[PDB]
Amino acid sequence: GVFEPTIVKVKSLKFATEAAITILRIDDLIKLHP
Amino acid sequence: RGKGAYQDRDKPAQIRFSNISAAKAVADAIRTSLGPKGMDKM
Amino acid sequence: HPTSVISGYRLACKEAVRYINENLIVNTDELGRDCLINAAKTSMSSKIIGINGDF
Ligand SMILES: Nc1ncnc2c1ncn2[C@@H]1O[C@H](COP(=O)(O)OP(=O)(O)O)[C@@H](O)[C@H]1O
Ligand SMILES: [Mg+2]
Repeated sequence: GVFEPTIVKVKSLKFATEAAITILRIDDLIKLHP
Repeated sequence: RGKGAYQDRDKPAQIRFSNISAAKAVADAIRTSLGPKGMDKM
Repeated sequence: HPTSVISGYRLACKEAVRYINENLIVNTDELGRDCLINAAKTSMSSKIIGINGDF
């Protein structure tokens, strides 16, 4: 009886992958003084 | 003629080189964002 | 290259979604109402209403 809605895992994967791609595309960072 | 028209200032040349250096630095900066294998900047 | 890692991650996400949707899903129609109670209890496990999930 350990059930989870499919949408949970599916959306978890999709969102995690998009976030990982977004962060994994950064190869430089310019932090400007306020 | 011989000697030649002598440049007195050398500050114009310094300005030219400073501008060229700044421009090349900006290019070198955004040179890895070019192309399909190019990456993003934050 | 990060592009290749990204391509592979995108492919793996697509295929994981497909594999779930094709092989790892259970229809709640086959299970009735106790399926809803079990899903609620599963979500409530790990919370301060865990053991009392039964209710
Ligand atoms: N799939 C590809 N394979 C090889 N070269 C590409 C591909 N896509 C774009 N390019 C080349 O990459 C260059 C840079 O494009 P881009 O990164 O958008 O910078 P810009 O916006 O300054 O053109 C372009 O000159 C193009 O010729
Ligand atoms: Mg939960």
